[PDB]
Amino acid sequence: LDAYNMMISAGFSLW
Amino acid sequence: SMGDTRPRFLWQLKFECHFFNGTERVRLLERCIYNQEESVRFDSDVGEYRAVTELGRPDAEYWNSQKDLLEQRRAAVDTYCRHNYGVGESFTVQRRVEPKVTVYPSKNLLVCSVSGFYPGSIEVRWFRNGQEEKAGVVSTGLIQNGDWTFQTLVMLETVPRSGEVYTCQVEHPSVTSPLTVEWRA
Amino acid sequence: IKEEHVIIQAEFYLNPDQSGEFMFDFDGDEIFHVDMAKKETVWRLEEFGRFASFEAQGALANIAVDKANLEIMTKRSNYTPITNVPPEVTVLTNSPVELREPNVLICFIDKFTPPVVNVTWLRNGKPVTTGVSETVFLPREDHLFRKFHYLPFLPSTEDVYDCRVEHWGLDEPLLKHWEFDA
Repeated sequence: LDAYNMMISAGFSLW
Repeated sequence: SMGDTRPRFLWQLKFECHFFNGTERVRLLERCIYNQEESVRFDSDVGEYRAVTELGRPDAEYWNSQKDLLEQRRAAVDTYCRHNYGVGESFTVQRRVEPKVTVYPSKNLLVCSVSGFYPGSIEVRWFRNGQEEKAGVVSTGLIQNGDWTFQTLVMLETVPRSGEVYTCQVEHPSVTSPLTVEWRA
Repeated sequence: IKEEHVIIQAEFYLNPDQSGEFMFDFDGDEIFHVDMAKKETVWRLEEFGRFASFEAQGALANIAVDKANLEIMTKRSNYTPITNVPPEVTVLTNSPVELREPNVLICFIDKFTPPVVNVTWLRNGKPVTTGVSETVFLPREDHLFRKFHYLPFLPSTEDVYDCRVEHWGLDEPLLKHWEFDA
């Protein structure tokens, strides 16, 4: 079956 | 535990794919929300992140310094939005569920109940001896049941007279001809 | 200009509860969510799982990033906590009620945040602890939440119902009453 794709969260800068 | 009054801190991330005329026009909005305030977003009509509040300014600056992230976001109207549109097209966009229509008196008020339909676009009209009635019509509005069906009540205030026939007519994409229910009193 | 459909991937992380959520929405209806305990995809309609797939592992990885981001953002805001917004509650039924014909009571809880709520069905005052379905927290454009709870039942004039809702934004438990007016 075809899969839904997902957007990946973008990490903040630690500093 | 009882007496839990500790402060709460909420972070929400939303990726919204907006589709206009099929997939001909597509817009991606990536939204970052702290508590109840959106702080930074990526809008595909812009092509870079923008601070929505001052507290999102660091992230917009940092993310806009990343060529990989930006290129991935800029491509996402195709690789994510259009992709997922096609994945679910047959059982979402093209989902059609026919309503069940019943008519019953409320205790001067005739109720047309239209139950269990999908999608939400529907026309529900009242007729008295074939003449459409508009002035005395009131509705619940469109009710989303949460289970991929809708319902509505469309009610007609009337002074029924013997021999009159009232008809509730429903037009909906699930049927090729209108559904009709009569009430004769 | 004419917006036909919207698909939303909505996720959240909440501290100090350590609660997360990951779901997809199509035109206001949930397509699926990831159960965070069982760590699996849960399709809103079971048959969707015969038509498409989704890999829940990537959802869980997003939740890890969301938790880290939340902690950074909490520090950056000088630990500004969320303002409670209390729910508004509506009780309805799946279809017009008929004596002893099976139906469903629907408790719709709307316009609230944070996404933590206690919802109890009461029949003649007594909690109905079993048989209740419930959705995850559904997103709103104002970034509040909504939620559905469902109770299959046999309508009777012998039985009154209350949907009892607790939330930090409420001064007392909110009770929405429902009776069968035969």
